[PDB]
Amino acid sequence: GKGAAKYGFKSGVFPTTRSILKSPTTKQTDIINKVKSPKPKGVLGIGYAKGV
Amino acid sequence: MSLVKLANTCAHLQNCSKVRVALTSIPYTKLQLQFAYNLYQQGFLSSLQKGSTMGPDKDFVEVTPDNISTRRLWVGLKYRDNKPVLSSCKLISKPNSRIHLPMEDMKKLCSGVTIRNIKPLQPGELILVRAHNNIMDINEAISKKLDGEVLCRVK
Amino acid sequence: NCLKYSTKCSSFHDMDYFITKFRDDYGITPNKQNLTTVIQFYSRKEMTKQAWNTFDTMKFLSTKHFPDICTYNTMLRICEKERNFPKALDLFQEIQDHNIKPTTNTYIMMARVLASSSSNAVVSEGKSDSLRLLGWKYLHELEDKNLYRHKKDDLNLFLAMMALAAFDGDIELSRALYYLFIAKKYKTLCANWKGNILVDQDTIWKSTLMPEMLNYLMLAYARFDPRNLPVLSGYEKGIELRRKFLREFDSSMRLKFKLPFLPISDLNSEAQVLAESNAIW
Amino acid sequence: ARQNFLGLVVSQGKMQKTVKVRVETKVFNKKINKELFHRRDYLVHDEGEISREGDLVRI
Amino acid sequence: LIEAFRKEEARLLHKHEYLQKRTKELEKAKELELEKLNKEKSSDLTIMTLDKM
Repeated sequence: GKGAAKYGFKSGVFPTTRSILKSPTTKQTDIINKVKSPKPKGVLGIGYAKGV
Repeated sequence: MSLVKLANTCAHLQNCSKVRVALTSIPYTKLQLQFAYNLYQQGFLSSLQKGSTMGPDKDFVEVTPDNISTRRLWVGLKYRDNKPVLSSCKLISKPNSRIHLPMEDMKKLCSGVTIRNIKPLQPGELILVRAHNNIMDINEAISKKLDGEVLCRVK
Repeated sequence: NCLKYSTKCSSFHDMDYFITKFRDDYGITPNKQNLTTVIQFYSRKEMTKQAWNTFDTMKFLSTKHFPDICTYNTMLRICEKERNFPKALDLFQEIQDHNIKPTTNTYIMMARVLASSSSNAVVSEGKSDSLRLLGWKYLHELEDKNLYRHKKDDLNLFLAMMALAAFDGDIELSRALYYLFIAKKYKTLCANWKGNILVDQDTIWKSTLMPEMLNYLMLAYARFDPRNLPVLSGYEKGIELRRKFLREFDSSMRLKFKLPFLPISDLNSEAQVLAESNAIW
Repeated sequence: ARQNFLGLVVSQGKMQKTVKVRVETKVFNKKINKELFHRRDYLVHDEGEISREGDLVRI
Repeated sequence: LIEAFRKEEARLLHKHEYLQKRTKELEKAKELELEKLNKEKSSDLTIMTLDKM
């Protein structure tokens, strides 16, 4: 009963709604640009360095 | 930015209020100067002055590394209706436990809701917050939509 | 002197130019007097926040730069413009705390601040009558001791009194003070006029009729309420002061130049108030 | 993205192509009511064996 | 199925546009406070103040 306060006081659960499109579409320019953008270099980034 | 020094300053101001001295001196640093200015704007302090360890500056003195060790900020305390205007000065975010609140939690704290065991803001009280190395009152930090470290209580 | 004239003409560009010129080319930064003149500049431009910041710096920089009674009187004037009486009382208490000796201007400024604050319930925080009484008390405190007088202060004093009379709706006191001021001013100017009295009537009368005094008298008329009891009546000192002013007004009327005040000590009805407002206007 | 942790090398040369990296993370403990650092050591691949003890790296 | 796919794609693009509008409006809101502040600091007597210190 307590935890329901987080979820709008609704008791019970619905199954998680499924996404019709599992992967992003090619018309989403922003997602492609973020994907294609140069990866941040170094440790605050996400990728292996040039020499390593 | 030493919270230890802010705690020491708070205790010093409380002790000065107890013995009812009209003037007192605190360390001359950016954090202490901003904190004293915020107290003065609210009317808790009578006057701010820059001076040496011996007293206020008779003539304007530029601050340099040569004399930084001997610089002090002299604050004039207020005692009205046989009561100290600045009675109690305490810390919320302590060195052992530092409390950084997002803006919505800061509003909740101002709105009578206890957040992270901090007593809610009282009517005639002032809570100071640090955001981006700037000291302000909680109301301003909420109006600026700035998440910040909740430092001290002055009632 | 440069900043003084620049304030008198209220030219921001001249103030800025003179300050920048002195700093850059002569190595002179404003002292206590120049900073006070800058505060008066900010007051003239209705720039209260900048004036308060300059006052804070005056305290901050050094003891030589620390404000004295003149700067505190300027801040009291700023509070009067703001109608901010808690700050006025706080500044008076600070003046006492820092051992600065008040002056006549200080008491007159405090009385005027309280009179202005007592205009409405909203600005006075519902304490209008008490604020007017406190202003009268400040005037009495001035009466007690000589302090340092200034040639203009006397004029200011009377304005303060009329303010306390005007915001109280004290039509009897307002009428008496207005008649006293107009009579004394015309008598003094006629006594000390090089030109012949008859020819220069226009100039003398123009100088006599101060617009602010008329404005205060009309304000006293506008705040008329028959059930109102003057705040100054409660005190024994206040009632004696009222008796003195009213007696002098009556005696002067009984005793050239004439004003259209009705031959009655006080107005007890609305029609007479309208008649006197039209007559004086 | 692939999980990324900033760390300090605390052991190297003990094993072939493997190092120990000291990862600190921010956690909130309710019983204390405090944000404190929680520490762990990960066994990490070092191909080329470039990293040395005391170096500051990712894993 | 065709209708569902096409409407889903249009819905995603519409959310992207909505977020663009939101962010742009916030940036012009920052421009607004830029306009407001210069009014206050157009009153520069170029003396040094304590709040500026």
